[PDB]
Amino acid sequence: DEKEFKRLLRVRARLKRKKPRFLRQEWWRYPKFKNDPKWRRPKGIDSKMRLKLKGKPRSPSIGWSSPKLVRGLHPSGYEEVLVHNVKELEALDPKRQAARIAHTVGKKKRIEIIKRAEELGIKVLNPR
Amino acid sequence: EIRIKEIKENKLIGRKEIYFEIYHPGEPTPSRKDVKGKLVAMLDLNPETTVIQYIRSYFGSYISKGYAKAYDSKERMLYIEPEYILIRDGLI
Amino acid sequence: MKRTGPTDPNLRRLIRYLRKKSNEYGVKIWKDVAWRLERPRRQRAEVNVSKINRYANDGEMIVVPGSVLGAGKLEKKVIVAAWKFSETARRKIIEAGGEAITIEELIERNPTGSGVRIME
Amino acid sequence: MIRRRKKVRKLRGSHTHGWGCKKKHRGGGSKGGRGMAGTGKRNKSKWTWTIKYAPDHLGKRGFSRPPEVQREVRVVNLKFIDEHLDELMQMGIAYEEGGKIIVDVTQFADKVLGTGKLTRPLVIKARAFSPKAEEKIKAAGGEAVLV
RNA sequence: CGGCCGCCGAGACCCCGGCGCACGGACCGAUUGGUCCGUGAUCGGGUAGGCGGGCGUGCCGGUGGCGUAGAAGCCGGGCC
RNA sequence: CAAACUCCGAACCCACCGCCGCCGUAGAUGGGGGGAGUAGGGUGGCGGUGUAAGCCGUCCACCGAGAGGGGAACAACCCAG
RNA sequence: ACCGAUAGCGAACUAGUACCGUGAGGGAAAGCUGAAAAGCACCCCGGGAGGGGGGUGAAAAGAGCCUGAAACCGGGCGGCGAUAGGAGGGUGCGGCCCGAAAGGAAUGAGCCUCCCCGAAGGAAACCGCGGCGACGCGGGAGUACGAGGGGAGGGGACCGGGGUUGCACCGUCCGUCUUGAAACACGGGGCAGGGAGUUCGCGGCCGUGGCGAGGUUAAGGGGGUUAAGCCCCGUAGCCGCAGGGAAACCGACAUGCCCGCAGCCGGGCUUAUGCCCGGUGAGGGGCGGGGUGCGAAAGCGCCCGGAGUCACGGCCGCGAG
RNA sequence: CUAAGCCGCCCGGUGGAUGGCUCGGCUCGGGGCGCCGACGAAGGGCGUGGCAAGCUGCGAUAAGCCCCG
Repeated sequence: DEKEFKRLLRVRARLKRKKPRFLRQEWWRYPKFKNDPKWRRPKGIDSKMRLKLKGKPRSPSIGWSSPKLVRGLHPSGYEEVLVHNVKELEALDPKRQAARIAHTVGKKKRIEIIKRAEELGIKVLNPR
Repeated sequence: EIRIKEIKENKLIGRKEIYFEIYHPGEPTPSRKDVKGKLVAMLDLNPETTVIQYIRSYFGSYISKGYAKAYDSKERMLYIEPEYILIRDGLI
Repeated sequence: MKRTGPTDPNLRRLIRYLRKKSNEYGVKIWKDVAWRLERPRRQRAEVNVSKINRYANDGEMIVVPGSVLGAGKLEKKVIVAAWKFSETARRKIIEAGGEAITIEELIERNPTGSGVRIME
Repeated sequence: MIRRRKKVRKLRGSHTHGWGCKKKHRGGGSKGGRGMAGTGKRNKSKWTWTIKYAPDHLGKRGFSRPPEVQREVRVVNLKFIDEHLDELMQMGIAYEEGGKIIVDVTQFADKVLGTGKLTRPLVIKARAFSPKAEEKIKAAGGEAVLV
């Protein structure tokens, strides 16, 4: 249902706008962590983030997951497919799939891919 | 919701092989008899001379990939297609 | 550790077909055979022609959710269906006058499974 | 067919690898003696384990005769003979001899035991026999030749 | 001190939406599984520890490819 | 008057049976196998001991291994998992 | 299916060299221009080193030479900045600033106006009454409103996101032993690379696969191949098929009986699922019988109505660092 | 148009990580080859190049001399 699809897209957008960036504890304190922003579970005996105290950064949990129907979709609503040539481009569904050209593809092949996508009616996320 | 990506004819064998996708958001994987009936009705196939080779569901996707064959005649069916597929499809 | 189930795609397909046929005909024997075949490999049922002869009557349909071995002596005429037959077991069954068939063949012959005896 | 990854790959970030406190898993003291030490002779750290799971670990029992004078008496059963006569037919261990079928068990057995049933009548030639074997053979009608 | 009246106050309790988990069911996968439905007042903190799934790195056997119309690497950003 | 007395004697606890309630064929009670960690606990009520602090047991409620809302801040107290 | 310059031998290089110790002896660091030197002619300045022009080259890659990360230092830009207190952060928003692409968007953004439905929840004006009083009760009314779910009209370029800072509330760092860590308990100037459950032998168990009363080869041999890959053979050996006993030695149910789950069969109820009753019941449990050891015997212990063996992967125990 | 100071981006310096490369290591079933010396060995010292210090090679015939291929 298109109405349910749109409602779940809005729900996912709001949820992921509210979601914070889960980062390792004391990431800001050292360049060795600030230059490599990741999340690591705090495991110390006296770790406040492990204790989940208020006033401290939160931790990832299963509840933050997107609704199943629109999980992983492009914000435009299409499903991204990574394409490396015209043969892979021609296998997409123009009604519900979008093409993302691989970063490694050169200009000579990208021109042909873009032309084929335009004449097939397939959306391209990164047109050159 | 059936979208046929590919249809190819094999005269050396005498069959039409169809690769298609079933788009079923919020619904279970369609049954083999339902898929056969829909495909036969839409493509104007001979129901006693066609089999569904496979239907595959891939993780959290609502699009299942189906491969089916439609032979020219029951003689070709019994000559090429094997016994277990014939029992599964109920054409024997 | 976790039970991975049978690795054989043919056996997995047979289990699915057994469940589907049980649902289609409204009987429990096929589902029972399906889970008995799904039990762990190190505990898979092994039956001997001696036990078949001991507990089988003439003209009876026997289903073994496992392997049938040929240790002993057989005298009855029994239609035995099992996943695997030893060469000696198959020879002895044929000589006694029965049939060594597959579970798919048994289902095709008797879809309702009436009068079939499960043996482990 | 099934292949799995080792538990170390899962324990890569466990900081202990499932050994409990960081003071454990050190050396001989953590095992309370190296090898079979502490079984009870002098140290009794594992005496409680020995008295339950490993009896007669300590002590001596009867003697044993030297292998030079130990003679092995191979045995066979009536059940085995009846089940495997056809194999004996192929191998020549038994044959017909006129009217009554003979089995010369001397080639692979010195004594014949009396386990099982023997239905069809044979005549079996052996060196040693069991009284139950004689009773069963006589009842079934076959003969036991004391070769 | 003996009583009363009204308010304010949690992640507790109630309601809508979403996720996972446990169990059962239908349908579908050529190696552990996948989609969907049903129940959960009687599922959702967690150290030692047990179990399941997934992410990342070097090389080998295959399979499908990209690149001087610019690979790997590096710097700042967008999306999942 | 009695911890090393009892002519008496509770509350209470334990064993067994029937029933109510709850759990159990979506498999309990029970049985077999694989892997552990744990052998310094603390606060609180009760008992012996000590001038007291404390020491030694007992009860399994809370911290240990537990967020959030309060006692001004508090491991243990109240609401609450 | 080894490593790829802190790795691999200590040594990829003028390496067992430089260097340390009287002496036995100990022992490093150190690879890369470019296709071609085409390795910058000439001019201005400087005592020189060099600096600025101008040339070579696809590209300075300029010899202090492939890429040039982080820490650190200097300058430019944006934000704050001399009456303000907490481990340098958390929630929300405001001020200033950036905002081409990869996010949405002229097929319409923030924004403005109007209409419909609506969970849990939920007023008041006013009227009547009770109470010494704070106030309460019936109607208004489950009404106005209410998370969210839909529709229409107007306008025409932002919204999402990012840097800094301000305000309100909250927040005493990280790892570690410990009952107890912010601790006046220990390890904690910064950054980059390196760094810790490995291999064999024996044994217990599990996941799967082959054969099956049998299972499996070891050393080795032949064929073929660029090759050690591939094919066939190889029964010696090991485990199992019979256990009991120190030993001499003796030597057992291919089912006699009962109970009974799943499955099957007959019947009743139930729309169906399903439930109940009665038979048969593999596996399962219990008797009976049997072999052997001790016994004068009775009687007890162990065993007996056929499932084992090999392989791959994993967990664990023991010995080796 | 605030002095020092603080955070972020850009440019430059310092430094030498990453990536790519490899005439070097390591390990191997198989195959080959395995002793030199009083006719003075191995190991060393010292010399030897037009410009020559190190390594390598040579020995007052000294990065070399003669002969068949």
